[PDB]
Amino acid sequence: VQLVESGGGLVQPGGSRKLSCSASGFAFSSFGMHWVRQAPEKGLEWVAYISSGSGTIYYADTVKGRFTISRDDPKNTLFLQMTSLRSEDTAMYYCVRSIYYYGSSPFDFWGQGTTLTVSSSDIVMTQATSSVPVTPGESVSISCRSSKSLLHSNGNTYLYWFLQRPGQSPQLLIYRMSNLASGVPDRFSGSGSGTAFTLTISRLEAEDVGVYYCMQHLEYPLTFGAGTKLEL
Amino acid sequence: SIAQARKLVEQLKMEANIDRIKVSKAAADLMAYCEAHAKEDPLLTPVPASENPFR
Amino acid sequence: SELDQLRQEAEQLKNQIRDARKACADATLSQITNNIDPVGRIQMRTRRTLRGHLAKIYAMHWGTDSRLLVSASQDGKLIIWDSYTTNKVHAIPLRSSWVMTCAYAPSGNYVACGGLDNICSIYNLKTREGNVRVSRELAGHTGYLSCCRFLDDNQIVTSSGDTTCALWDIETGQQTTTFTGHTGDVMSLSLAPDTRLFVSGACDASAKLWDVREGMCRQTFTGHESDINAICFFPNGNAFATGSDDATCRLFDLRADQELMTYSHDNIICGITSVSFSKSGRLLLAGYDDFNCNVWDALKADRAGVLAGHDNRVSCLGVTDDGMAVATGSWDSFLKIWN
Amino acid sequence: LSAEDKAAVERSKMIDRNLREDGEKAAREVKLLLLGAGESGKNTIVKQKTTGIVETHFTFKDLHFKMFDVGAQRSERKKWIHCFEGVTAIIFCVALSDYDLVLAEDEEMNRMHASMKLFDSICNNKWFTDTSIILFLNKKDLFEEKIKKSPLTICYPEYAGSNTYEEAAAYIQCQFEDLNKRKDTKEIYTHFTCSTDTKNVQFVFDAVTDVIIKNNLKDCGLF
Amino acid sequence: AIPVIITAVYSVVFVVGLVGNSLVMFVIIRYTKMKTATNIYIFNLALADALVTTTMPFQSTVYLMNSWPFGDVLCKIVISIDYYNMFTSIFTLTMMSVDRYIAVCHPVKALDFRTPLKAKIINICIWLLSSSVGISAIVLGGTKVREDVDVIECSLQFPDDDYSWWDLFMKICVFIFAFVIPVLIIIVCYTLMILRLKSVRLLSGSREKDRNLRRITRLVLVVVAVFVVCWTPIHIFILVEALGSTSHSTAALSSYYFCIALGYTNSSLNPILYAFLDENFKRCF
Ligand SMILES: COC(=O)C1=C[C@@]23CCCC[C@H]2[C@@H]2C[C@H]([C@@H]4CCC[C@H](C)N4)[C@](C)(O3)[C@H]12
Repeated sequence: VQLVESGGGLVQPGGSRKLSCSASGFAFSSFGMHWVRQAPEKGLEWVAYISSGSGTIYYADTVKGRFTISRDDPKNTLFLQMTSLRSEDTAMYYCVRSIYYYGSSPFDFWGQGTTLTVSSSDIVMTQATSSVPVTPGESVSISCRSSKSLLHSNGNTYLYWFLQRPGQSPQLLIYRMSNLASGVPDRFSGSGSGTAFTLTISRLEAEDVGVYYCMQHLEYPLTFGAGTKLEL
Repeated sequence: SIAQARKLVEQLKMEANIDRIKVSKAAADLMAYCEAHAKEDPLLTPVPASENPFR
Repeated sequence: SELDQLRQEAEQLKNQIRDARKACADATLSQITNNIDPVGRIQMRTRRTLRGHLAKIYAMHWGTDSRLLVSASQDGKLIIWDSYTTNKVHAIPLRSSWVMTCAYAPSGNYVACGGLDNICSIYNLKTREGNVRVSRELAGHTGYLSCCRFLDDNQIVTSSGDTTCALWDIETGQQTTTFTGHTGDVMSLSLAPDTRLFVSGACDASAKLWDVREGMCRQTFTGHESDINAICFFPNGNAFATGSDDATCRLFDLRADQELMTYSHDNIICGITSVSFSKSGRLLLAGYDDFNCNVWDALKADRAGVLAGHDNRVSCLGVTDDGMAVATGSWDSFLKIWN
Repeated sequence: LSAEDKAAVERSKMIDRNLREDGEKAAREVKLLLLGAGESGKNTIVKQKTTGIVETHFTFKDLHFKMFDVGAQRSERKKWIHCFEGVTAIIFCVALSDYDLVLAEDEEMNRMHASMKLFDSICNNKWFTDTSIILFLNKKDLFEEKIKKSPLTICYPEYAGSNTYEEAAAYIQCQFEDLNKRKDTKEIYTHFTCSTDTKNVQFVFDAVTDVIIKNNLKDCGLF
Repeated sequence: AIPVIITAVYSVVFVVGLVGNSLVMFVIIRYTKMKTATNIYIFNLALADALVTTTMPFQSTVYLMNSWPFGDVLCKIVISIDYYNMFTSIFTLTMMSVDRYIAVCHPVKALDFRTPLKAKIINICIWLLSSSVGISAIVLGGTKVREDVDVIECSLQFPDDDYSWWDLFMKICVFIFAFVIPVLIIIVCYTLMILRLKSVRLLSGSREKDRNLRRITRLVLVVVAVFVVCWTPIHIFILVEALGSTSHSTAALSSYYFCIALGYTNSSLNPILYAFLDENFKRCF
């Protein structure tokens, strides 16, 4: 599974570009694509979404009417077109797969990312703690807070956990209340009810350090949490 | 013709020497299994609105 | 006269086992379970109708989560159903449209589908690559496949139409155990909760006890006068019921190896295509060819209610593993779920 | 409902659309149940490891044909022949150069009486009360040099007819077409063909054309 | 006592039309639904002629009290919807005969032309083509006060023009597009279907097959008769009246009312005949 981004770079203010992703190596026609950017001084933010077969389109409020998303299933490519982009859009964009059925794991795979630089009632997540000093082999439990409840009528909590290693793409870690993704070792545990959310790690390793993030998938847009970096 | 008949007779011969429980006790613990946990059977008694996700 | 002598002593020891079955009994189930409270009218209305098939359905199977059911039909499509919300989770295309068996793995990672092509196809559902693709092409059966129940994630028990059952593997694709002892084509199969014995149903009205580890018959059941079409296994593990093609359902004993009770009426004439229990063990679901099913009081041999509402003949029905509902597939491309 | 449930039902609607568009292809597919005796000449009509149903496909005059051979299946016929409700027509291939040799492997009966039993079993089914037959009586080229040396009466003690081509052929037509218990619902389409003759696919196309006309009179309330 | 029984005939035709087009519509909506390629067609016929079954009290009270105390817009829209439903009944009958001809004589194209999607597209297309005349009835409809006696009638009149050749062209156009092209298509489709179905291997071999062919032929000829010989007096009388100055009459002008009575009976008979002569409906009931 590969999501290789293309294009981008330094752009004049008020100009236009074309962010293309060569999403090959997997069944592109059965996955609802996304678009998540990350400011260099801030965290992750989702900007766009396209469902399978271009059925449903969702946009972020900051880029609605300014960004164009398009896909072509035979060519296995996901596009992102922006016009008159501002300096607020200075970020590095990630392509994300997301498949939706019963028991599926959305936001499973992420792309490497290409930098985009400009020359010169939403459920938000708060994590006050950051730069937590931890020791390898010990147990840590970070926390996450939601603006409203995430327990829907069908009896599950739509909270996503991630892990952004230094100089690496974000990876899906825990994709609901108390379940584990694919490839993640049976060490990261999720719990919590209502609006109070937390993570659980038994014995931290050398590759377990990084910035952790939250996400809700209950309403749109898809804003993230805050920085929860770990230090030795 | 020969080997199949030998296999059949030896199979039903090793079928012969098997201890058999009395059928009254089989019906007795059949009743016990059907009675000991008959309360949690939604097919017998219909589930309320809290249960029964089909609606 | 070696053949005549061996045949006559085989008949003598057959009368020995028949006399053992007769003399081991003391009383029937009627005159000891007729003093309990009868089951009332089981009026179960349909709740979810899983429309979307465009051909007749021969096989359905529930899951351990009791929410996802898979269905095989002659449309060339294997469809997994979210029974809670009436949703198609997957639609697996088939290389052969002629299939009459399907099974959902207890781990939920695999699904079986086989039939007249004499090849068992097992599809890997939850893959890192997002699609459903076949894992192994299990071949080696000379007859038509009829039931493909999953022993576990790595062993599958397939019953074919060449008087043989078989136990297969996944990492190799060979036959670990071949079961022989039937004279008619096997048309049904049912495992056990402890997963050590499984019963079969062949065309010669013979039901056996094939154990899994060493692989031979334990006892023989010949009570029907027509071929046994469907079989199902009691939740306790000491009984099982058979559905034949002569309007009779009947229980048996895993340990007493004797007839217990028959489930027949003067009104019903056509045969049984699908039979299953409830998890309490008192209700016995049974699908007939009169375009309807029925709930049978297993302790009273009384028709507790009808499940009419299917346009064509029901060919497959199974209950949930938590006893929540029964889903009755049929030849009208419909999947009625009753609760 | 949740956004994940909305995407799930959108995926279900897409799956329903895919099912509709590839079940639309099932209308143009004309299915033929090709079956007959072993080495009765059914191989020579399809010339122009599964060990199950032999699958072949061909098209002519803008009509898709699939021939569903069950010659490799030796199980009990009556418990899988009920799968063929939707077959357009039945191809019954029996040769004419089979009246003299009885079985060539065993000794119980003749090939002709085996064909009689097979045709009687397939004609009186509850599942085949309306399916037309495109019965092929092939190998007639080798039949005439085998009818001069041995008469037809060596297997039929009720023939008492002239030993020639036309009389024996007409008796064959009469003895194959009289097994239908309902000729007012199903007319057997007897036909002659050889190994190196012209195409019988025109006759097959005409027969399935008649069956499709019958279906079109059926579904419009005019039958 | 001449108008005593005529109003009773109008009332019983009204109630049997209501009963038939309610029962057929309810059965179609409940049991068979939009499954086949002809159930939607007979649904279109029922939804068309329900308006004709509901205009019976209007026609009856007009014939009874020789006037209309209604207004100026509502009888105009009654005339407009009457033209609309009548034309979309004739066009659906014509295209249903075309569909049957495609089913019989062209089996290679019947599977590609009798899909429910194609049938829905075709009937919606001919409904939108009838919408042109349906809105033209709104454009040029109205009322005109007669000079013989101070009563009025709902008819069509061109607004403030000589337009004698325009009116003649309109009358010959509606006559041609009613009983030239549709009747010609009905006849040359049904007789060619009969000729093809007679000379085919099926339906011409045994006594029962010959009786089936005879029943199909007599059914389609009864349908053709109920169409032609019942609806033809209305159009030929309108053509005779509009060809010249033959528009002055007497108490013998009740032949117009007998013609509209026949046109109101057969509009209710046709879906009843289809439902009670289709044995698929007999299995449905
Ligand atoms: C040349 O054919 C015609 O001009 C027409 C034929 C028909 C009957 C057949 C269907 C079409 C209609 C339209 C409607 C007319 C009347 C006007 C007076 C009021 C009645 C209710 N409807 C009409 C006289 O009758 C006209």
